[PDB]
Amino acid sequence: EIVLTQSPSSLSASVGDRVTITCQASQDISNYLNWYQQKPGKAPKLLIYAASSLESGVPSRFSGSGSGTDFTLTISSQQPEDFATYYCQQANSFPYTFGQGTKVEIKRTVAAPSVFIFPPSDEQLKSGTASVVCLLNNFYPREAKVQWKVDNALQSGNSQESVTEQDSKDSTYSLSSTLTLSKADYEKHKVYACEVTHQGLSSPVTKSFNRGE
Amino acid sequence: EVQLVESGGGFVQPGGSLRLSCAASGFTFSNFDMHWVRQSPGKGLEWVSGLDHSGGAHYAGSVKGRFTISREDAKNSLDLQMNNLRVDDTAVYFCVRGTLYHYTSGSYYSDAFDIWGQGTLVTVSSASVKGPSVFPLAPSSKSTSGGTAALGCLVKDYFPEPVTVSWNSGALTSGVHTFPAVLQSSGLYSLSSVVTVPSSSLGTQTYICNVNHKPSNTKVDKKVEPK
Amino acid sequence: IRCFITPDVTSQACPDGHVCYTKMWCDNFCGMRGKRVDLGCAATCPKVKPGVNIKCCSRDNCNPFPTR
Repeated sequence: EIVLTQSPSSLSASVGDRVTITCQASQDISNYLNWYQQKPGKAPKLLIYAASSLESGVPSRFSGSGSGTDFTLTISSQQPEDFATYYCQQANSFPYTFGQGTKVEIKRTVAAPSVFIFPPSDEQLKSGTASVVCLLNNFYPREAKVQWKVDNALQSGNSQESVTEQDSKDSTYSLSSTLTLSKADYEKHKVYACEVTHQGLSSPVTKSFNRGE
Repeated sequence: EVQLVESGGGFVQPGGSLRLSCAASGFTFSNFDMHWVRQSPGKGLEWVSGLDHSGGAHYAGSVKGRFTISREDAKNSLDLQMNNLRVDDTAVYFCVRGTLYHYTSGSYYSDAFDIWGQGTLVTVSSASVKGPSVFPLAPSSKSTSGGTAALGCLVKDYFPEPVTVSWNSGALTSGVHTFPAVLQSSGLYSLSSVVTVPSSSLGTQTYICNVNHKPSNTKVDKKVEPK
Repeated sequence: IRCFITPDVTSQACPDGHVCYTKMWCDNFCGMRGKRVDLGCAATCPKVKPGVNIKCCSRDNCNPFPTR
Protein backbone atom coordinates (compact mmCIF):
# COMPACT_ATOMS: atom_id res chain seq x y z
CA GLU A 1 0.00 0.00 0.00
CA ILE A 2 1.07 3.67 -0.41
CA VAL A 3 2.33 5.18 2.89
CA LEU A 4 1.68 8.92 3.53
CA THR A 5 3.73 10.57 6.29
CA GLN A 6 2.75 14.08 7.49
CA SER A 7 5.18 16.51 9.18
CA PRO A 8 5.03 17.64 11.77
CA SER A 9 2.69 15.30 13.79
CA SER A 10 1.62 18.30 15.91
CA LEU A 11 2.36 22.04 16.09
CA SER A 12 1.37 25.11 18.15
CA ALA A 13 0.24 28.27 16.33
CA SER A 14 -1.11 31.69 17.31
CA VAL A 15 -4.14 33.22 15.57
CA GLY A 16 -2.91 34.85 12.34
CA ASP A 17 0.21 32.62 12.09
CA ARG A 18 1.13 31.00 8.77
CA VAL A 19 0.83 27.20 9.28
CA THR A 20 2.47 24.69 6.92
CA ILE A 21 1.87 20.89 6.99
CA THR A 22 3.65 18.53 4.61
CA CYS A 23 2.59 15.10 3.33
CA GLN A 24 5.17 12.76 1.74
CA ALA A 25 4.07 9.68 -0.29
CA SER A 26 6.08 6.40 -0.54
CA GLN A 27 5.61 6.54 -4.37
CA ASP A 28 4.47 9.01 -7.07
CA ILE A 29 0.72 9.74 -6.69
CA SER A 30 0.64 12.57 -9.32
CA ASN A 31 -1.99 15.06 -7.90
CA TYR A 32 -4.45 12.40 -6.53
CA LEU A 33 -4.11 13.90 -3.06
CA ASN A 34 -6.85 15.27 -0.73
CA TRP A 35 -6.77 17.23 2.55
CA TYR A 36 -9.37 16.80 5.33
CA GLN A 37 -9.98 18.75 8.56
CA GLN A 38 -11.33 16.90 11.66
CA LYS A 39 -12.34 18.27 15.08
CA PRO A 40 -12.86 16.04 18.16
CA GLY A 41 -16.12 14.01 18.06
CA LYS A 42 -16.85 15.09 14.43
CA ALA A 43 -16.43 13.41 10.99
CA PRO A 44 -13.62 14.61 8.71
CA LYS A 45 -14.51 17.42 6.25
CA LEU A 46 -12.99 17.52 2.75
CA LEU A 47 -11.13 20.86 2.17
CA ILE A 48 -8.89 20.24 -0.90
CA TYR A 49 -8.87 17.75 -3.78
CA ALA A 50 -6.47 17.31 -6.73
CA ALA A 51 -3.64 18.55 -4.40
CA SER A 52 -4.63 22.32 -4.81
CA SER A 53 -8.39 22.63 -5.69
CA LEU A 54 -10.50 24.09 -2.82
CA GLU A 55 -13.99 22.72 -2.15
CA SER A 56 -16.85 25.26 -2.31
CA GLY A 57 -17.03 27.51 0.81
CA VAL A 58 -13.42 26.75 1.97
CA PRO A 59 -11.87 30.12 2.94
CA SER A 60 -8.99 31.61 0.87
CA ARG A 61 -6.39 31.27 3.73
CA PHE A 62 -6.34 27.48 2.84
CA SER A 63 -4.14 26.43 -0.08
CA GLY A 64 -2.61 23.17 -1.28
CA SER A 65 0.50 22.59 -3.37
CA GLY A 66 2.72 19.81 -4.65
CA SER A 67 2.67 16.77 -6.90
CA GLY A 68 4.40 13.39 -7.14
CA THR A 69 5.66 12.50 -3.66
CA ASP A 70 5.57 15.88 -1.80
CA PHE A 71 2.53 18.02 -0.87
CA THR A 72 1.94 21.02 1.43
CA LEU A 73 -1.21 22.35 3.10
CA THR A 74 -0.82 26.06 4.03
CA ILE A 75 -3.14 28.06 6.32
CA SER A 76 -1.92 31.58 5.63
CA SER A 77 -3.76 33.19 8.64
CA GLN A 78 -4.64 30.64 11.36
CA GLN A 79 -8.22 31.25 12.74
CA PRO A 80 -9.80 29.83 15.95
CA GLU A 81 -12.03 27.66 13.66
CA ASP A 82 -8.84 26.06 12.13
CA PHE A 83 -7.42 24.41 15.30
CA ALA A 84 -8.07 20.79 14.35
CA THR A 85 -6.39 17.69 13.00
CA TYR A 86 -5.48 17.66 9.26
CA TYR A 87 -5.13 14.47 7.15
CA CYS A 88 -3.79 13.94 3.64
CA GLN A 89 -5.23 11.03 1.61
CA GLN A 90 -4.14 9.48 -1.73
CA ALA A 91 -6.63 8.23 -4.39
CA ASN A 92 -3.90 7.00 -6.81
CA SER A 93 -4.43 3.26 -6.03
CA PHE A 94 -6.20 0.73 -3.79
CA PRO A 95 -6.25 0.68 -0.94
CA TYR A 96 -6.97 4.40 -0.31
CA THR A 97 -4.54 5.50 2.42
CA PHE A 98 -4.36 8.49 4.81
CA GLY A 99 -1.52 10.24 6.52
CA GLN A 100 -1.24 9.89 10.34
CA GLY A 101 -2.74 13.37 10.93
CA THR A 102 -1.25 16.66 12.06
CA LYS A 103 -2.83 18.29 15.11
CA VAL A 104 -2.75 22.12 15.12
CA GLU A 105 -2.98 23.37 18.74
CA ILE A 106 -3.34 26.95 20.08
CA LYS A 107 -0.15 28.60 21.38
CA ARG A 108 -0.64 30.71 24.59
CA THR A 109 1.40 31.87 27.63
CA VAL A 110 2.57 29.32 30.25
CA ALA A 111 -0.18 28.68 32.87
CA ALA A 112 0.64 26.64 36.01
CA PRO A 113 -1.99 24.04 37.01
CA SER A 114 -4.41 24.31 39.93
CA VAL A 115 -4.03 20.97 41.74
CA PHE A 116 -6.78 19.09 43.62
CA ILE A 117 -6.67 15.67 45.38
CA PHE A 118 -9.83 13.65 46.14
CA PRO A 119 -9.96 10.78 48.63
CA PRO A 120 -11.97 7.63 47.88
CA SER A 121 -15.68 7.53 48.81
CA ASP A 122 -17.09 5.23 51.58
CA GLU A 123 -19.40 3.68 48.94
CA GLN A 124 -16.37 2.56 46.88
CA LEU A 125 -14.41 1.36 50.03
CA LYS A 126 -17.51 -0.81 50.89
CA SER A 127 -16.99 -2.51 47.43
CA GLY A 128 -13.35 -3.38 48.46
CA THR A 129 -11.52 -0.76 46.27
CA ALA A 130 -10.03 2.75 46.83
CA SER A 131 -9.55 5.27 43.98
CA VAL A 132 -7.72 8.52 44.78
CA VAL A 133 -7.99 11.23 42.09
CA CYS A 134 -5.61 14.13 41.31
CA LEU A 135 -6.93 16.97 39.07
CA LEU A 136 -4.55 19.38 37.28
CA ASN A 137 -6.79 22.20 36.06
CA ASN A 138 -6.25 24.79 33.25
CA PHE A 139 -2.48 24.57 32.49
CA TYR A 140 -0.28 25.16 29.42
CA PRO A 141 1.71 23.67 27.83
CA ARG A 142 0.26 20.09 27.76
CA GLU A 143 3.41 18.38 29.24
CA ALA A 144 2.84 17.72 32.98
CA LYS A 145 4.21 15.09 35.41
CA VAL A 146 2.04 13.55 38.17
CA GLN A 147 3.70 11.38 40.89
CA TRP A 148 1.56 9.46 43.36
CA LYS A 149 3.17 8.94 46.80
CA VAL A 150 1.62 6.80 49.60
CA ASP A 151 3.57 7.32 52.90
CA ASN A 152 6.35 8.67 50.57
CA ALA A 153 6.40 5.41 48.45
CA LEU A 154 6.21 6.31 44.71
CA GLN A 155 3.27 4.41 43.11
CA SER A 156 3.75 3.03 39.59
CA GLY A 157 1.48 0.82 37.39
CA ASN A 158 -1.66 1.37 39.55
CA SER A 159 -2.71 4.78 38.14
CA GLN A 160 -4.09 5.95 34.80
CA GLU A 161 -4.48 9.51 33.51
CA SER A 162 -6.33 11.30 30.77
CA VAL A 163 -6.05 14.86 29.31
CA THR A 164 -8.86 17.01 27.88
CA GLU A 165 -8.85 18.62 24.42
CA GLN A 166 -7.59 22.21 24.58
CA ASP A 167 -10.24 24.53 26.11
CA SER A 168 -12.23 26.69 23.57
CA LYS A 169 -12.10 29.84 25.83
CA ASP A 170 -8.64 29.86 27.57
CA SER A 171 -6.53 27.44 25.37
CA THR A 172 -5.60 25.32 28.46
CA TYR A 173 -5.49 21.60 29.24
CA SER A 174 -6.71 19.68 32.27
CA LEU A 175 -5.47 16.27 33.45
CA SER A 176 -7.16 13.63 35.65
CA SER A 177 -5.10 10.84 37.31
CA THR A 178 -6.74 7.90 39.15
CA LEU A 179 -4.69 5.81 41.68
CA THR A 180 -6.57 2.57 42.50
CA LEU A 181 -5.64 0.43 45.59
CA SER A 182 -7.52 -2.38 47.38
CA LYS A 183 -9.41 -1.22 50.50
CA ALA A 184 -6.91 -3.33 52.57
CA ASP A 185 -3.91 -1.47 50.99
CA TYR A 186 -5.68 1.93 51.38
CA GLU A 187 -6.41 1.22 55.07
CA LYS A 188 -2.65 0.30 55.78
CA HIS A 189 -1.29 3.83 54.90
CA LYS A 190 -1.89 7.38 56.22
CA VAL A 191 -0.48 10.04 53.79
CA TYR A 192 -1.83 10.19 50.17
CA ALA A 193 0.00 12.72 47.96
CA CYS A 194 -0.17 13.97 44.35
CA GLU A 195 3.17 15.70 43.31
CA VAL A 196 2.98 17.87 40.13
CA THR A 197 5.86 19.14 37.95
CA HIS A 198 5.15 21.63 35.17
CA GLN A 199 6.96 24.46 33.29
CA GLY A 200 4.65 26.96 35.09
CA LEU A 201 5.80 25.82 38.59
CA SER A 202 9.19 27.04 39.96
CA SER A 203 9.13 23.91 42.21
CA PRO A 204 6.87 20.82 42.34
CA VAL A 205 3.43 21.29 44.00
CA THR A 206 2.25 18.50 46.36
CA LYS A 207 -1.45 18.16 47.39
CA SER A 208 -2.04 15.53 50.11
CA PHE A 209 -4.45 14.24 52.71
CA ASN A 210 -4.16 11.92 55.75
CA ARG A 211 -6.65 9.00 55.66
CA GLY A 212 -9.27 9.34 58.50
CA GLU A 213 -8.30 13.04 59.11
CA GLU B 1 -29.75 18.48 2.29
CA VAL B 2 -27.22 15.58 1.74
CA GLN B 3 -27.22 13.12 4.74
CA LEU B 4 -25.60 9.76 5.57
CA VAL B 5 -27.10 8.22 8.74
CA GLU B 6 -25.35 5.10 10.18
CA SER B 7 -27.04 2.40 12.35
CA GLY B 8 -26.16 -1.14 13.56
CA GLY B 9 -23.15 -0.22 15.70
CA GLY B 10 -22.56 -2.29 18.83
CA PHE B 11 -20.28 -4.62 20.75
CA VAL B 12 -19.47 -8.36 20.51
CA GLN B 13 -16.91 -10.90 21.70
CA PRO B 14 -14.01 -11.70 19.34
CA GLY B 15 -15.44 -13.93 16.54
CA GLY B 16 -18.82 -12.15 16.75
CA SER B 17 -20.75 -10.38 13.90
CA LEU B 18 -22.45 -6.98 13.46
CA ARG B 19 -24.13 -5.39 10.44
CA LEU B 20 -23.70 -1.63 9.87
CA SER B 21 -26.25 0.18 7.75
CA CYS B 22 -26.20 3.65 6.24
CA ALA B 23 -29.28 5.54 5.02
CA ALA B 24 -28.54 8.07 2.26
CA SER B 25 -30.79 11.08 1.59
CA GLY B 26 -30.70 14.27 -0.53
CA PHE B 27 -28.91 12.76 -3.59
CA THR B 28 -29.41 9.99 -6.17
CA PHE B 29 -27.67 7.24 -4.18
CA SER B 30 -27.38 4.73 -7.10
CA ASN B 31 -25.17 7.22 -9.08
CA PHE B 32 -22.36 7.32 -6.43
CA ASP B 33 -19.54 5.11 -5.25
CA MET B 34 -19.92 4.50 -1.50
CA HIS B 35 -17.27 3.57 1.12
CA TRP B 36 -16.68 2.69 4.79
CA VAL B 37 -13.77 4.38 6.60
CA ARG B 38 -12.85 3.61 10.22
CA GLN B 39 -10.95 5.48 12.90
CA SER B 40 -9.30 4.55 16.18
CA PRO B 41 -6.69 6.53 18.17
CA GLY B 42 -4.10 3.79 17.21
CA LYS B 43 -4.97 3.14 13.46
CA GLY B 44 -5.71 6.86 12.47
CA LEU B 45 -8.13 6.93 9.44
CA GLU B 46 -8.32 3.63 7.50
CA TRP B 47 -10.40 2.93 4.39
CA VAL B 48 -12.18 -0.43 4.92
CA SER B 49 -14.27 -1.11 1.82
CA GLY B 50 -15.85 0.51 -1.25
CA LEU B 51 -18.75 -0.44 -3.51
CA ASP B 52 -18.68 1.50 -6.77
CA HIS B 53 -21.75 2.81 -8.66
CA SER B 54 -21.10 -0.17 -11.09
CA GLY B 55 -21.47 -2.83 -8.30
CA GLY B 56 -17.64 -3.47 -8.02
CA ALA B 57 -16.54 -4.17 -4.36
CA HIS B 58 -13.02 -3.41 -3.02
CA TYR B 59 -11.61 -4.29 0.46
CA ALA B 60 -8.63 -3.38 2.62
CA GLY B 61 -6.42 -6.47 3.21
CA SER B 62 -7.06 -6.06 6.98
CA VAL B 63 -10.75 -7.11 6.49
CA LYS B 64 -10.61 -9.49 3.46
CA GLY B 65 -12.56 -12.71 4.12
CA ARG B 66 -14.39 -11.12 7.10
CA PHE B 67 -16.29 -8.00 5.90
CA THR B 68 -18.86 -7.77 3.09
CA ILE B 69 -20.10 -4.46 1.61
CA SER B 70 -23.54 -4.38 -0.08
CA ARG B 71 -26.09 -1.79 -1.16
CA GLU B 72 -29.86 -1.71 -1.89
CA ASP B 73 -30.26 1.18 -4.40
CA ALA B 74 -34.11 0.98 -4.08
CA LYS B 75 -33.79 1.67 -0.30
CA ASN B 76 -30.93 4.23 -0.48
CA SER B 77 -28.93 1.97 1.91
CA LEU B 78 -25.30 0.78 2.14
CA ASP B 79 -24.44 -2.10 4.54
CA LEU B 80 -21.24 -3.61 6.01
CA GLN B 81 -21.62 -7.20 7.27
CA MET B 82 -18.77 -7.61 9.81
CA ASN B 83 -18.01 -11.28 10.66
CA ASN B 84 -15.14 -12.98 12.50
CA LEU B 85 -14.66 -9.67 14.39
CA ARG B 86 -11.22 -8.97 15.96
CA VAL B 87 -10.32 -6.70 18.91
CA ASP B 88 -8.32 -4.56 16.42
CA ASP B 89 -11.64 -3.92 14.46
CA THR B 90 -12.69 -1.68 17.43
CA ALA B 91 -13.23 1.76 15.85
CA VAL B 92 -15.70 4.44 14.83
CA TYR B 93 -17.06 3.47 11.39
CA PHE B 94 -18.05 6.20 8.93
CA CYS B 95 -20.28 5.76 5.87
CA VAL B 96 -18.69 7.98 3.14
CA ARG B 97 -19.70 9.18 -0.35
CA GLY B 98 -17.10 9.15 -3.14
CA THR B 99 -17.07 12.29 -5.29
CA LEU B 100 -18.77 12.32 -8.71
CA TYR B 101 -17.19 15.12 -10.76
CA HIS B 102 -18.14 15.88 -14.43
CA TYR B 103 -15.55 17.21 -16.91
CA THR B 104 -15.66 17.72 -20.72
CA SER B 105 -13.77 14.34 -20.89
CA GLY B 106 -16.47 12.60 -18.74
CA SER B 107 -17.42 11.23 -15.29
CA TYR B 108 -14.81 10.64 -12.52
CA TYR B 109 -15.55 8.79 -9.28
CA SER B 110 -14.01 8.65 -5.78
CA ASP B 111 -11.29 11.29 -6.35
CA ALA B 112 -12.13 12.20 -2.72
CA PHE B 113 -14.65 11.38 0.06
CA ASP B 114 -16.94 14.45 0.11
CA ILE B 115 -19.84 13.41 2.47
CA TRP B 116 -19.24 11.56 5.76
CA GLY B 117 -21.83 10.14 8.22
CA GLN B 118 -21.56 10.97 11.99
CA GLY B 119 -19.88 7.56 12.60
CA THR B 120 -21.05 4.59 14.78
CA LEU B 121 -18.88 2.83 17.35
CA VAL B 122 -17.97 -0.89 17.01
CA THR B 123 -16.32 -2.50 20.08
CA VAL B 124 -14.83 -6.02 20.04
CA SER B 125 -13.78 -7.31 23.47
CA SER B 126 -14.02 -10.40 25.70
CA ALA B 127 -15.48 -7.98 28.37
CA SER B 128 -19.21 -8.21 29.37
CA VAL B 129 -21.82 -5.40 29.42
CA LYS B 130 -21.53 -3.52 32.73
CA GLY B 131 -23.12 -0.25 33.91
CA PRO B 132 -20.80 2.15 35.78
CA SER B 133 -20.53 2.77 39.53
CA VAL B 134 -20.65 6.58 39.98
CA PHE B 135 -18.55 7.78 42.95
CA PRO B 136 -18.22 11.37 44.25
CA LEU B 137 -15.02 13.43 43.92
CA ALA B 138 -15.89 15.32 47.14
CA PRO B 139 -14.21 18.69 47.76
CA SER B 140 -13.10 19.58 51.33
CA SER B 141 -12.76 23.28 52.27
CA LYS B 142 -12.54 25.61 55.29
CA SER B 143 -15.64 27.75 56.15
CA THR B 144 -13.43 30.74 55.12
CA SER B 145 -11.73 29.28 51.98
CA GLY B 146 -11.69 31.39 48.80
CA GLY B 147 -10.69 31.00 45.18
CA THR B 148 -11.68 27.95 43.12
CA ALA B 149 -12.88 24.55 44.44
CA ALA B 150 -13.14 21.43 42.25
CA LEU B 151 -15.70 18.60 42.62
CA GLY B 152 -16.55 15.70 40.33
CA CYS B 153 -17.89 12.25 39.55
CA LEU B 154 -15.72 9.13 38.98
CA VAL B 155 -17.67 6.94 36.53
CA LYS B 156 -15.88 3.64 37.20
CA ASP B 157 -15.84 0.13 35.59
CA TYR B 158 -18.31 0.24 32.65
CA PHE B 159 -18.33 -1.56 29.28
CA PRO B 160 -18.60 -0.66 26.55
CA GLU B 161 -18.20 3.03 25.61
CA PRO B 162 -19.78 5.46 25.59
CA VAL B 163 -21.18 7.20 28.70
CA THR B 164 -22.67 10.74 28.58
CA VAL B 165 -22.15 13.09 31.58
CA SER B 166 -24.04 16.33 32.24
CA TRP B 167 -24.16 18.51 35.40
CA ASN B 168 -27.50 19.77 36.85
CA SER B 169 -29.35 18.31 33.79
CA GLY B 170 -27.35 20.56 31.40
CA ALA B 171 -27.79 23.85 33.42
CA LEU B 172 -24.10 23.80 34.47
CA THR B 173 -21.50 23.94 31.63
CA SER B 174 -19.02 26.63 32.81
CA GLY B 175 -15.86 25.08 34.39
CA VAL B 176 -16.93 21.49 33.43
CA HIS B 177 -14.18 19.09 32.19
CA THR B 178 -15.31 15.59 31.14
CA PHE B 179 -12.15 13.53 30.51
CA PRO B 180 -11.55 10.84 27.87
CA ALA B 181 -12.16 7.36 29.38
CA VAL B 182 -9.22 5.10 30.19
CA LEU B 183 -9.35 1.33 29.47
CA GLN B 184 -8.31 -0.63 32.61
CA SER B 185 -6.44 -4.01 32.54
CA SER B 186 -9.87 -5.51 33.56
CA GLY B 187 -11.15 -4.51 30.04
CA LEU B 188 -13.56 -2.02 31.75
CA TYR B 189 -13.53 1.76 31.18
CA SER B 190 -13.31 4.54 33.80
CA LEU B 191 -13.85 8.28 33.31
CA SER B 192 -13.97 11.40 35.48
CA SER B 193 -16.02 14.59 35.05
CA VAL B 194 -15.09 17.61 37.20
CA VAL B 195 -16.33 21.17 37.61
CA THR B 196 -14.47 24.13 39.14
CA VAL B 197 -16.71 26.47 41.10
CA PRO B 198 -16.38 29.43 43.51
CA SER B 199 -15.23 27.86 46.82
CA SER B 200 -18.21 29.38 48.69
CA SER B 201 -20.70 27.73 46.19
CA LEU B 202 -19.92 24.43 48.08
CA GLY B 203 -22.29 25.66 50.87
CA THR B 204 -24.98 27.19 48.63
CA GLN B 205 -25.35 25.24 45.31
CA THR B 206 -26.37 21.63 44.54
CA TYR B 207 -24.12 19.75 42.09
CA ILE B 208 -25.50 16.57 40.49
CA CYS B 209 -23.71 14.63 37.75
CA ASN B 210 -26.17 12.89 35.35
CA VAL B 211 -24.55 9.76 33.89
CA ASN B 212 -26.16 7.70 31.08
CA HIS B 213 -24.72 4.34 29.84
CA LYS B 214 -27.26 3.44 27.09
CA PRO B 215 -25.54 0.08 26.32
CA SER B 216 -26.50 -1.25 29.85
CA ASN B 217 -29.68 0.97 30.10
CA THR B 218 -28.00 2.50 33.24
CA LYS B 219 -28.94 6.09 34.20
CA VAL B 220 -27.46 7.49 37.48
CA ASP B 221 -27.89 10.93 39.14
CA LYS B 222 -25.08 11.46 41.65
CA LYS B 223 -25.23 14.39 44.08
CA VAL B 224 -21.74 15.45 45.13
CA GLU B 225 -21.62 16.98 48.66
CA PRO B 226 -18.60 18.65 50.25
CA LYS B 227 -17.18 16.57 53.22
CA ILE C 1 -38.24 26.10 -15.33
CA ARG C 2 -36.95 22.57 -16.22
CA CYS C 3 -33.15 22.25 -16.37
CA PHE C 4 -30.45 19.57 -16.53
CA ILE C 5 -28.77 19.31 -13.10
CA THR C 6 -25.34 17.76 -12.26
CA PRO C 7 -24.39 15.30 -10.94
CA ASP C 8 -27.35 13.25 -12.32
CA VAL C 9 -27.56 15.16 -15.69
CA THR C 10 -31.35 14.60 -15.60
CA SER C 11 -34.14 17.09 -16.46
CA GLN C 12 -35.53 18.39 -13.13
CA ALA C 13 -38.42 20.80 -12.23
CA CYS C 14 -37.12 24.16 -10.76
CA PRO C 15 -40.46 25.83 -9.91
CA ASP C 16 -38.71 28.97 -8.46
CA GLY C 17 -35.91 29.14 -11.10
CA HIS C 18 -36.00 31.27 -14.30
CA VAL C 19 -32.66 30.25 -15.92
CA CYS C 20 -30.69 27.07 -16.66
CA TYR C 21 -26.92 27.39 -16.66
CA THR C 22 -23.75 25.65 -17.73
CA LYS C 23 -20.70 26.53 -15.60
CA MET C 24 -17.14 25.47 -16.61
CA TRP C 25 -13.73 26.03 -14.93
CA CYS C 26 -10.26 24.51 -14.57
CA ASP C 27 -9.54 22.54 -11.38
CA ASN C 28 -6.03 21.06 -10.88
CA PHE C 29 -6.96 18.05 -13.10
CA CYS C 30 -7.72 20.41 -16.06
CA GLY C 31 -4.50 19.31 -17.91
CA MET C 32 -5.62 15.62 -17.65
CA ARG C 33 -9.48 15.88 -17.86
CA GLY C 34 -10.45 19.23 -19.39
CA LYS C 35 -12.73 21.69 -17.54
CA ARG C 36 -15.16 20.80 -14.77
CA VAL C 37 -18.82 21.12 -15.89
CA ASP C 38 -21.76 22.08 -13.54
CA LEU C 39 -25.36 22.18 -14.90
CA GLY C 40 -28.05 23.78 -12.75
CA CYS C 41 -31.05 26.12 -12.44
CA ALA C 42 -31.12 29.51 -10.64
CA ALA C 43 -33.58 32.39 -10.01
CA THR C 44 -31.15 34.62 -12.02
CA CYS C 45 -27.89 34.13 -14.00
CA PRO C 46 -25.33 33.32 -11.26
CA LYS C 47 -22.30 35.69 -10.85
CA VAL C 48 -18.93 33.81 -11.10
CA LYS C 49 -15.13 34.32 -10.44
CA PRO C 50 -12.96 35.62 -13.35
CA GLY C 51 -11.63 32.16 -14.56
CA VAL C 52 -15.13 30.57 -14.50
CA ASN C 53 -17.30 30.46 -17.68
CA ILE C 54 -21.10 30.62 -17.23
CA LYS C 55 -23.77 30.54 -19.91
CA CYS C 56 -27.40 31.10 -18.91
CA CYS C 57 -30.46 30.33 -20.98
CA SER C 58 -34.25 30.68 -20.22
CA ARG C 59 -35.98 27.71 -22.08
CA ASP C 60 -36.78 24.23 -20.61
CA ASN C 61 -33.77 21.84 -20.87
CA CYS C 62 -31.66 24.46 -22.68
CA ASN C 63 -28.46 23.41 -20.77
CA PRO C 64 -27.75 19.78 -21.84
CA PHE C 65 -24.26 18.35 -21.19
CA PRO C 66 -21.96 20.08 -23.72
CA THR C 67 -20.75 17.01 -25.73
CA ARG C 68 -19.88 18.71 -29.14
